[PDB]
Amino acid sequence: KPRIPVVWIHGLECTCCTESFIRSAHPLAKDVILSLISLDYDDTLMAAAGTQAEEVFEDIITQYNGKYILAVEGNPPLGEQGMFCISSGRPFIEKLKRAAAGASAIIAWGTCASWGCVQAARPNPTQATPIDKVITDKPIIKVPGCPPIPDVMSAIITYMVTFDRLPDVDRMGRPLMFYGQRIHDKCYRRAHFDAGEFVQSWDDDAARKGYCLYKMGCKGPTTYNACSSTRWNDGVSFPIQSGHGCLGCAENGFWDRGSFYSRV
Amino acid sequence: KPRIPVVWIHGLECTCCTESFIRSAHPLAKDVILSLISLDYDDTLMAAAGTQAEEVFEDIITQYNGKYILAVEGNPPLGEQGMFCISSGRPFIEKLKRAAAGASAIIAWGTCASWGCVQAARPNPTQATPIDKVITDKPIIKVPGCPPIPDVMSAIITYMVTFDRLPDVDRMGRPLMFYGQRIHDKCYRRAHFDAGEFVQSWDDDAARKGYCLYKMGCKGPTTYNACSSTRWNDGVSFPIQSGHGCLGCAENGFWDRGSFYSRV
Amino acid sequence: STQYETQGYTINNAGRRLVVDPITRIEGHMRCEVNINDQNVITNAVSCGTMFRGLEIILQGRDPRDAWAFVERICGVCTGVHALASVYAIEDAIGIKVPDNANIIRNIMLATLWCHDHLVHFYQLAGMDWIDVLDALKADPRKTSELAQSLSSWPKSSPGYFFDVQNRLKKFVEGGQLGIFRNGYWGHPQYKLPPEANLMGFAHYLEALDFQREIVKIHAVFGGKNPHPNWIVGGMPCAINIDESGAVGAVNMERLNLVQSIITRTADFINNVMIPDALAIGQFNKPWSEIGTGLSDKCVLSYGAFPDIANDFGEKSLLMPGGAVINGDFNNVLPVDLVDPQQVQEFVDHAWYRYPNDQVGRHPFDGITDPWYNPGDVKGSDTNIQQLNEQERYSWIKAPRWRGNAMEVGPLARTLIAYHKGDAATVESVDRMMSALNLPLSGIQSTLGRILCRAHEAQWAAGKLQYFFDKLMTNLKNGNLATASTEKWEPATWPTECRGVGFTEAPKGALGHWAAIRDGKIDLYQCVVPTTWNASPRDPKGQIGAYEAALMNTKMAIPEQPLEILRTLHSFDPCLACSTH
Amino acid sequence: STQYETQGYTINNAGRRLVVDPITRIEGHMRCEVNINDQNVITNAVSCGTMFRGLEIILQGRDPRDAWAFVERICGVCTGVHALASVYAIEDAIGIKVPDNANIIRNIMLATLWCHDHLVHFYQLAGMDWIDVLDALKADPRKTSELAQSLSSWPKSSPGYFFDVQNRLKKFVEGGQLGIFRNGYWGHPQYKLPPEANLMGFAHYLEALDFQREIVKIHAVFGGKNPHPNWIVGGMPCAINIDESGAVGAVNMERLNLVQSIITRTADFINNVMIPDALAIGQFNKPWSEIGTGLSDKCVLSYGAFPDIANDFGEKSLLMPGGAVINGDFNNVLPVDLVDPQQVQEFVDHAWYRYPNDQVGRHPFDGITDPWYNPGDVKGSDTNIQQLNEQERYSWIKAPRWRGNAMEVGPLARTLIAYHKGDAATVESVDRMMSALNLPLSGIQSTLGRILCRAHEAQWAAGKLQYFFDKLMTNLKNGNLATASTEKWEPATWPTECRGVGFTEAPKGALGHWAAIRDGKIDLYQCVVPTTWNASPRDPKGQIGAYEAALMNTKMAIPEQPLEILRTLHSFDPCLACSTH
Ligand code: SF4
Ligand code: SF4
Ligand code: FCO
Ligand code: FCO
Ligand code: SF3
Ligand code: SF3
Ligand code: F3S
Ligand code: F3S
Ligand SMILES: [Cl-]
Ligand SMILES: [Cl-]
Ligand SMILES: [Cl-]
Ligand SMILES: [Cl-]
Ligand SMILES: [Li+]
Ligand SMILES: [Mg+2]
Ligand SMILES: [Mg+2]
Ligand code: NI
Ligand code: NI
Repeated sequence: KPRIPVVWIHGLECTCCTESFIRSAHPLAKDVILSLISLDYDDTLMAAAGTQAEEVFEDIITQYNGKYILAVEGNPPLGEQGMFCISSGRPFIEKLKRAAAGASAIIAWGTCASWGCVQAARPNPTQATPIDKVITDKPIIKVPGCPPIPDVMSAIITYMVTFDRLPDVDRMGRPLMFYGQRIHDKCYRRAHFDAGEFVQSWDDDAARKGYCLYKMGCKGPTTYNACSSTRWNDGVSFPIQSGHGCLGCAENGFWDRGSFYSRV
Repeated sequence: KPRIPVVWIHGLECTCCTESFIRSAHPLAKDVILSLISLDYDDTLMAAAGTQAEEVFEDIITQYNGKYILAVEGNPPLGEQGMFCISSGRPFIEKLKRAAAGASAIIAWGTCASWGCVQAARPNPTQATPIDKVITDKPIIKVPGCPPIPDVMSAIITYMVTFDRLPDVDRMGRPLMFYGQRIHDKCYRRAHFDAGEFVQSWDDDAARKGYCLYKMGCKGPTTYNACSSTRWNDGVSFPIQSGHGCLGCAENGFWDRGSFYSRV
Repeated sequence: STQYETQGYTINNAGRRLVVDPITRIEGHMRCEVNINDQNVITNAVSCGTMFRGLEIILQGRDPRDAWAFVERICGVCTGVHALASVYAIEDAIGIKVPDNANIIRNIMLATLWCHDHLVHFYQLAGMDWIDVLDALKADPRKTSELAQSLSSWPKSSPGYFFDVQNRLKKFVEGGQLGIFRNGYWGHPQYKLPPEANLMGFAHYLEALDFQREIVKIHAVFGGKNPHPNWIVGGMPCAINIDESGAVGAVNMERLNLVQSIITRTADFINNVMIPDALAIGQFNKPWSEIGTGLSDKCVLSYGAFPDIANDFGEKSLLMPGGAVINGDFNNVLPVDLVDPQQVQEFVDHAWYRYPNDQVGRHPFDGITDPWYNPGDVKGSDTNIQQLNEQERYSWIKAPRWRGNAMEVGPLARTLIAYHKGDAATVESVDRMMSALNLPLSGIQSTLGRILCRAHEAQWAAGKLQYFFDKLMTNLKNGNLATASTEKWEPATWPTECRGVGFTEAPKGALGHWAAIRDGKIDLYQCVVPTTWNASPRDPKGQIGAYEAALMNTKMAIPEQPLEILRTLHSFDPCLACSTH
Repeated sequence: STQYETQGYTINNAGRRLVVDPITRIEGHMRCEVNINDQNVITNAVSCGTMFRGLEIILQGRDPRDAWAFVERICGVCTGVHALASVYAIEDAIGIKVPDNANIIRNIMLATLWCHDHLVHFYQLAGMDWIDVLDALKADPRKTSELAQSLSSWPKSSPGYFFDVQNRLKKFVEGGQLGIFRNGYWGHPQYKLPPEANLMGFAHYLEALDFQREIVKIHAVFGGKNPHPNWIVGGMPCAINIDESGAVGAVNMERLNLVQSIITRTADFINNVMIPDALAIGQFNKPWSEIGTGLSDKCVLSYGAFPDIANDFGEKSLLMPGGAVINGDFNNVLPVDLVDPQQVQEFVDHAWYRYPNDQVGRHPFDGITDPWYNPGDVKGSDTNIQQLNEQERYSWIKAPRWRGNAMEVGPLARTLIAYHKGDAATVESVDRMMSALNLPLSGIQSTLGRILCRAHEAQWAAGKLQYFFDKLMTNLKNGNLATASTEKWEPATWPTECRGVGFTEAPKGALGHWAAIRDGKIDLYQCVVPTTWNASPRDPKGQIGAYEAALMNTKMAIPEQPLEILRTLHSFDPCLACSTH
């Protein structure tokens, strides 16, 4: 039986969300690509380049008009007439608009596509702009994080294939399943927060006992994600477990909320 | 280069600690057996039986007198002159004392060897007795839990091999590395405990959001172990993560502290 | 010395007495004694459970909701099966019906345990009876690769792989620290595999030791941990949340994806490693299709298991058939009723227990567990058993009978019941398996048959895991998330007095828990466990149990080296902690 | 049209223009244009970075302690290396020395990233230039098994395995949904592997896609997550506790055990899968030892990496050597000083930036990042480019030079520097590799050589992972646990004005971050990244960068199918987000 067409495009980005996706432990990204979806365009992985890649893009968005999922990594820059990000000699934004017009639904992978991420941090030299300020007539599912958790990305994809519908979202368009609760509301160091048991300098005795990272700038109290529950890299760790406070990397504007080491 | 000799004996037990040991993810139990120790006696896994197994036991404790680690799973019963547990026609306690006399140190695996576990629960029909009430002249490391965590078992073995010393222990003989803190002091549901957000009946809306299990009888607040941090089965879960309160299974006398569903 | 006739056997305790104590590569504590005649053939066999803990006594006075957690600790090998039987028994007593997802998840827990228990038993417990590990050092790695590739599509077959495994074994042995291989039976004439098959089997022993840890990740997802996962009366505690806020605190799509990944890998390992190895052991050891028949051509018992209709324990629901055969009449598979006082009864005239009348058998609702260590004259002392006295009390295991008949339980028993009830999948699988070996159907009623049936069951259970997972996902697609019924959670809702039976097919065979509740507490809790049947001592008629029968009439090549005794006992997967509880 | 001479090339833009935009199977955005003569030979090559974000502008005014987290997001492929260069730069500026275990763990993070990046590049990015995936459907599974087993001890080689892989590919393409294989170059005459080697390589593509996720578990232990782990100025935040209360809150023996398990598996995969596949691509594609030389026989550059003596960045400390070769004189490996204003400079006369004088180069402590999109007289228009004008500004990539010379960086560059400095392990490895191919040492200075060196480096880094792990455990055995220096953590402890250089060898080559701190804030932060060097546009002398030079003089079989262009560009592992930052 045919697999759901997916077109994956890349604006200004660092490719972390693509790398996250391929870390998926269950299902393996191999099995997502071979058996669950038809990944029909993706600059990172596809054989074709140049005019052969342009032909794939055109062929898929034409033949599967109205029927493909558009995955977007990164964002369009409005500066220099969009030519801070060029594809096939034209502004990236034109490729984003063409791909968006034929899509059934749009997944905004990562904080870049969702909100702006590092290139939109002050002073935003390129005028990098999240997808939902350019595409205003299509369902957009925001999957924020820098990058989002590998097994969250694959679980969102399996949900859509298995249940044949988009995940239910909060008022910001984030899937309730993984973004409904704050990091701090499922943090294994919360006992120490509640007791006033804090790391005060790196590698102090508190740090060596896994005390709370609030006074070291942890932004877990204002960050919605699944890092303290689902965790990272097949459950191996997450930022706080390995001794660094949450940066707040799933939240809009997290680069410009003051130092990562200044308290929430 | 010779590997440290280990003699593993079994009193009254269910064999859960042996099963837990073979679950080890890192190092694999295979590599512990082939590369890290010489597992020279173990009724569950050894080729020899009967007189051939008695020959191995006698040869190893004689040849390596003073130089082997004795691992003990289960416990001796003092009832019926010890014949609630019979080894080569004689009370198990006799084999325990012979093995203990030649050991450099003893690992008491599990709540059975450490404290008593289920056979010692009221009314203790066999007079099941923990190892440290019988063997009083040897170092005994208690590794409690029903069973202890697989990767905790293998980490204690690798510590002893790598560092050539016993783990440092608390006042009850438990390794500080894995038993120094309570389950409730590293529990990812502690935010809900602090907020008064409790499961009140199974599968209620609170249970479906991962609220705290205190009112369902969780004994995390009085239990020392690594289940809420290291977790179980290669980090996949632990009791509370899958929706059941801690039973208290690492603590002495946990079967007789009231109903598992009565509050701490 | 004496002689008497029972069940077609001549029980004769003349001749040399051999003692095997301890039995190793089992769970828990067992002693076996035999007598052999001048042709080194067993004419008497004595099965002895050498441990007791008293869970039936400890359960008195507990809260019925807690019982599962206590009785789970009957055994860490068949971990979970006693918890399942317990929640079934308490739900049967009170009158609780669980939601469909709880039933499906319980079936997943049980199928997971079947896969894990059968695989570890094949390799780590029984395998070294069939594979001469030290002989693997003589194998040619290229011929090993060729053999493996002829039997399976399994990827891991390169000559360099088999050379690396062989070299690891060589370096292990070279310093004389042979560990679990020390003082083994290596080179015994009953080891019949060629060196290449020994090296293939040894490589797979190591692969299975690694892989088995992954299977129980399913128990960790739904049950928190393995060994000894968690359960509740009323369903399971693993609340589901797929598409709502807080799914991070519940069984969500990521958790289910983990379960699916394990199922696939579990089927792949069993189908391409364990199944071909079982058929290879059969190909090289065909004479063992005629050894250790015991009661398997006389009397076999299954209660049945895996209710596919939630809260329906009837024949149309159970995916694993129940029934009994006696007197070798496989054309009349009889129905089993665990409430009927004339069906399951336990005797103690040859066991270390007190009854008011030791000449009668007690149904478990009339059960008594009053320990009485009384070995009589054992040619030593009460604390030095040199020879058990099988004319009197000789075991901590009670003697279960069905309508007075001594029965075999377990994979071979279940396979014969399903085959003779005309289960299509079973008939086709068994006929194809025995055809592949160029053996008659009767060859399954043997020590080799017990091993082949266990491998067949691991494959069946790996298939059923996917079936159950798909059933769960269908319910979630339809918005049916419920995992617990709590209408009768509170003791004020229970009957003042009630009783119930929980039953299933554990990996070793028919399991039952009989519970009576009074005034909110356990008044009586009696367990009859598969190894209790199989390892049973004698009854007032002198009838012998499954192990004693299977050992009768067996030739031993070398009396002092009990390889043939170990092969047959290990073929039943003895679980002595289960048997005694 | 114009023609000029530079570096032994005739740059001629007469004749047919070919455009490749987008370049795929890279990170980020690249455009390439070439001119080809009547003989289908490239006479002109144009490297264009088609993205910019401006991290150097964004970092102004930030707290130096935060800088690593911003610049880490230069790239998610080489994730971590910019964080490492950043903490090195800030520590160099302020005068911070980290504890030994922090340095060892940073070396582990870098070695982990080398293994991961090199493996994924080999299979997922470059592999399909060499392996004809659709030709794998014609292979014989038994001949594929025989080939794989002739090359490697790797276990996963059974005929059934290769059949199963082949059938998965056959099923994938059967619905006409070819996904990433659609409209590829399959059947191009430059595909030289036989069908069995295609199927072997395709099977390994899938094994590598699965296995790469495990490598980065080492990043998750020490750095919390991958991609984009966490770091600190002063060391690492992953406090260690082996034997004290609360070790469950720190890097403990169980966490170190997980790291060791990953190291062994990573070495085994690289040594037995990637290494033999790289040699097989060499054996079937020997002509590519003479194609794509570019600058690799003229000018190569390494800064060096992996300081083994904590806080010592000198030649006696760095385990991966530094040095520069110019003028093709490999007898004169020159020392590199990243503070010397006459050594590293960047030019922008051919890039989209403003300088006060675009005819001179600026050392990064004098760097300027003032973006100016001015493509001038293109064919087309400024928002619809048909042809860049390479006689004016044509890229978002600045043009770095070393003492005015255009240099190649990356695995081939490092291999040549280490070989010609007499590093014993490098000389042995390279000699054994080129002996196995029957090729002269000059064969490494090529497109094929860049791939062979990358595979050699993955093996080197997997070995170093064990070395560093063992050093860490030696410190812990000695009671040396420290992972952070905090005496200069607070801004009031810093110099009011200071500057520093942080440098390393990222997987793609020489990386530097130049930072100036004033009044507690970043005053200047300039990055020069390895793909900045390799993908560089021209300078005021018209000197071409490594990509443009490696493309010069390349024959194309089919002008409309850029397979040869992709082979040579992919051999450098282009990271365009890195190049532009
Ligand atoms: S470490 Fe961060 S998320 Fe966790 S309890 Fe402390 S402040 Fe909250
Ligand atoms: S679930 Fe148990 S251990 Fe966790 S916070 Fe609640 S009471 Fe404490
Ligand atoms: N299987 C199993 Fe254990 C036994 N006998 C139980 O029940
Ligand atoms: N490696 C890598 Fe990325 C590039 N170029 C960096 O630094
Ligand atoms: Fe995966 S591209 Fe990486 S920067 Fe923060 S989300 Fe963006
Ligand atoms: Fe591992 S034997 Fe299992 S009962 Fe509680 S520890 Fe005991
Ligand atoms: S920094 Fe990001 S990865 Fe999770 S812990 Fe905080 S949201
Ligand atoms: S029941 Fe035991 S396994 Fe851990 S969570 Fe509680 S100590
Ligand atoms: Cl794109
Ligand atoms: Cl943002
Ligand atoms: Cl023992
Ligand atoms: Cl206890
Ligand atoms: Li320094
Ligand atoms: Mg009983
Ligand atoms: Mg720069
Ligand atoms: Ni059991
Ligand atoms: Ni990069």
